[PDB]
Amino acid sequence: ILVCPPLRSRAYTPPEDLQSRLESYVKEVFGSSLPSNWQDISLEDSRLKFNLLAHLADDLGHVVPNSRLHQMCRVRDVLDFYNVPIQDRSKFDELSASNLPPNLKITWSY
Amino acid sequence: IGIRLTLPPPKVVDRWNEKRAMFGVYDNIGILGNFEKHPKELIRGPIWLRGWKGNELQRCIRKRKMVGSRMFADDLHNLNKRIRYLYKHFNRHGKFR
Amino acid sequence: TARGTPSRFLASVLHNGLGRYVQQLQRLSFSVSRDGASSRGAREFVEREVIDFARRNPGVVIYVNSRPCCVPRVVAEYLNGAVREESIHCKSVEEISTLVQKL
Amino acid sequence: PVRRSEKPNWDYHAEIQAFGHRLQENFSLDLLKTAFVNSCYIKSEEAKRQQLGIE
Amino acid sequence: EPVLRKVELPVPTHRRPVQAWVESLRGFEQERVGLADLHPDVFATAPRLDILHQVAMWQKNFKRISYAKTKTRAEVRGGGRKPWPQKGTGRARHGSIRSPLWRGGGVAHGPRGPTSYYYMLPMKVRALGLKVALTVKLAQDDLHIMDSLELPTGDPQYLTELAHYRRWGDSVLLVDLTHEEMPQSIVEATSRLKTFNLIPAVGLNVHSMLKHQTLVLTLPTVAFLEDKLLWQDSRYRPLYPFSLPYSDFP
Ligand SMILES: [Mg+2]
Ligand SMILES: [Mg+2]
Ligand SMILES: [Mg+2]
Ligand SMILES: [Mg+2]
Repeated sequence: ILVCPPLRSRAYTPPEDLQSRLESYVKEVFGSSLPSNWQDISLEDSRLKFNLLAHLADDLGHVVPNSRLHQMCRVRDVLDFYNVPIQDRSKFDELSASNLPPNLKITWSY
Repeated sequence: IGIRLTLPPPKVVDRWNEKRAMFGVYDNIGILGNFEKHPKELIRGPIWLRGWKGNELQRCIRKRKMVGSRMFADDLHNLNKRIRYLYKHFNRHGKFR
Repeated sequence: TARGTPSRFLASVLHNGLGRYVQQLQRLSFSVSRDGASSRGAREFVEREVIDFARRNPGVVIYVNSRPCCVPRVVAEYLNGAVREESIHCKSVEEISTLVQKL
Repeated sequence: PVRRSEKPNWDYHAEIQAFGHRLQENFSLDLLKTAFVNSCYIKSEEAKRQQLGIE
Repeated sequence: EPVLRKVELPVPTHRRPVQAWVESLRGFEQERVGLADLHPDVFATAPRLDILHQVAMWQKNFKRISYAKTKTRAEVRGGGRKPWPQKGTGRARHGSIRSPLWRGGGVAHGPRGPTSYYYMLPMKVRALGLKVALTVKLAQDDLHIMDSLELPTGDPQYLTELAHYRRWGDSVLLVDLTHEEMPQSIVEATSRLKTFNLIPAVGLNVHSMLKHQTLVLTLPTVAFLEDKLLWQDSRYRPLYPFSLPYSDFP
């Protein structure tokens, strides 16, 4: 009745208006003012930490793991974390995609 | 000639057995069960060695102490002779005295 | 023992040093395992140093098969038909690099 | 004994390029392929195709 | 609404607590339903693979009893008499058949009786091993915390699909509390699966946590584990076993 949603890739790439999107979601969650440093407000309050991170995950498809979730005390930490971009291609496929010399061939039994 | 000329039949092992998957469960039962039970009470085996390690002479002495009254006659004779021999060996023979 | 083993005289293959020196190594074929603790040195050798080796000498054809194996191997084939097979089982990356350079 | 082309590790284009590179010469690739083709090979291939009925 | 879980136990002055997502099994995509924090002393201790190996080897070896046994040169049938007297013929000296030098003789240094391998590590060491394994599971993105294990359908293929979609792994150890509040849905779903193992909190152990790829606890299980593992620190000498009253000890 709710069988088999398709799987999602782990590959991520940050957009170009990422700064503006983080700004907008920070205001929409906080309701506070900008004046000095919007990139320096803390997240000891787990409620707005949850809302900010869950909205970011819903928007961008990338969710902070628990090990990194421990060490996010400032919104600039999540700003740095969202400039990681990682790829979900197999090591085998990246070995192929690299600029292989014409005298090096790779076969596969998997 | 000593080697087999053929390969022995392939021995498959089910690592996700009931026993293999549940191994270790209810260990630490005293630590996180308010010490109502000791892990040594999860041990199954002979009556004279449950929660007890012991030597070989110690094992023989303990077996004759705890269960040596309902043993078979030849088995008990063997145990007595083994205890005698082990006493002599561990008390009179060897290096390091 | 010399009396219990064959012998030969010092020689070249096709008068190598007379005109142009030619690389006598023709092919290197690597059997390395996706999973398996014994193919870890070979795995990192393929990750890092196989590409640079191929770029360094282009007269050698290098194949990497990447098949399940308990013993990773390298097979060296030479212009005079000689075939040599070596075990890179549980060897460090430096060991494998020294081995392939020697080959 | 069998041909080296009939054995597992074989890529003909890579072999041709490595051959050309090893003697320190700059061959035309197509010209080298042409030099390595032989007439009897062509006759055997056309005989095989005509006996299998495949164009 | 969001579910936020704090730490009841006193976190020390430094060492701010660690965080983790709270998920659910009701929805197929119901991730990030809440947010929990975890005591640093339990979920962020030193790696301590030394202690992991110690506790794992103890779990393997303390309950083992080996029933292998041989017969010595006194328990083998016959052999009382001396064959072919000492000095006459040109044969080697022998005082008995059934000696270890003979075919069919006794074994000189074979296994003896049922042997036990019983020993106990200190309970502080074992609790440290438990904390260490939980810390490793959290640090390697192998720990998941749920509000409750509940399935709308209650069939094994649903749970397998959920694990595959959430990219947990192949072997999942689910932990609940008291073995009696385990819901019928997860009980029925897991009783058929092979690599999905449902255990109560009392049964959590280093060997099972290492054997299973992922660990899936609940919030009450997290609180229970935190309390039980923290009690080992800041505790007195025994002075008698802890199965006796000990006024503040339940
Ligand atoms: Mg006798
Ligand atoms: Mg004689
Ligand atoms: Mg005698
Ligand atoms: Mg015998």
